[PDB]
Amino acid sequence: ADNYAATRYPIILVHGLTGTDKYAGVLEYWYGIQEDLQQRGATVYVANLSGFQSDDGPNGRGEQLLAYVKTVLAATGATKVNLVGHSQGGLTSRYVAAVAPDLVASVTTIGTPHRGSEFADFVQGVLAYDPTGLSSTVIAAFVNVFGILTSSSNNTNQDALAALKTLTTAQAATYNQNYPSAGLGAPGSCQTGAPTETVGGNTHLLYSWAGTAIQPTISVFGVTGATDTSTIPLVDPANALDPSTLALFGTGTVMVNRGSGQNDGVVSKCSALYGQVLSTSYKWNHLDEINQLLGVRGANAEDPVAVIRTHANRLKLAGV
Ligand SMILES: [Ca+2]
Repeated sequence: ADNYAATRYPIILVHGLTGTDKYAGVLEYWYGIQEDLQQRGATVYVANLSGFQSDDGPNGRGEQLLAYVKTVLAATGATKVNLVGHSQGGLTSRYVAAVAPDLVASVTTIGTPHRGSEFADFVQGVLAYDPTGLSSTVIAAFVNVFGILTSSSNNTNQDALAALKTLTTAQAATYNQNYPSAGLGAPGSCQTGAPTETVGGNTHLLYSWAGTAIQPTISVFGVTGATDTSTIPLVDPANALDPSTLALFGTGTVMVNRGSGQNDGVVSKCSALYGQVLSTSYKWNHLDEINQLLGVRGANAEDPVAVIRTHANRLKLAGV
């Protein structure tokens, strides 16, 4: 079945925060996903945008993605593209679908903070505790450099503070006011919207899924513990071979303590709902979603590469 993932329109993978197409030009963001899709017949491109920036704005990643979609179409002769974004990438995809509706056939978001992340609120609140404010300046300086350093093309358009702000729950509400979508439920409802939207007379298939590895367990003294359901308790090799495993269980404990409920360490189930929700049950943390830390995942986590491949075929069967 070499035409299994052969969609009519090219697939464009869109990375999230800190991303690029290849870290330091060496490590692929979407680990092993592009080769797999291609060996099953797909025409796939991986966008390379600013790892730190807001999505809208003249200098934003949205404008960057639009320019890339256009060069992908001109290069291939295709008329539309299928947009598949992870994390903040899903927000960038929504920008293009709203701004150039004729050029998009579908939008799929994987663990996307459509309503922002409680963890971002947390980080912003912490930064805001310095009465001198130097903390922001120094930390930002350091993150922007890390951006320029790791970007495949050493993109200098990095703004750590703009990116942090845009992932907060307050900011994400304004974004949704600004770029509505029939795929979103009412703000505050923790419900999805419709499975499709018709903008400019152009129809888009909308899809989403989220990982909910981090589940709250018990609460005492107003303190709530959480468990990482992706792994076998204490003993899982992924706790050892992939340092993001324990790190996201920790950031995930902060969120559960900020009232976010199930999450993947950085995005709650409620914030991730969009269009046709295929599943919110995956036992994945935020990086398991893109087969991350060199394809390492807990014993209970589903194979993210198989999930993405199956979706490419679902797109094909839907006619896009
Ligand atoms: Ca992992």
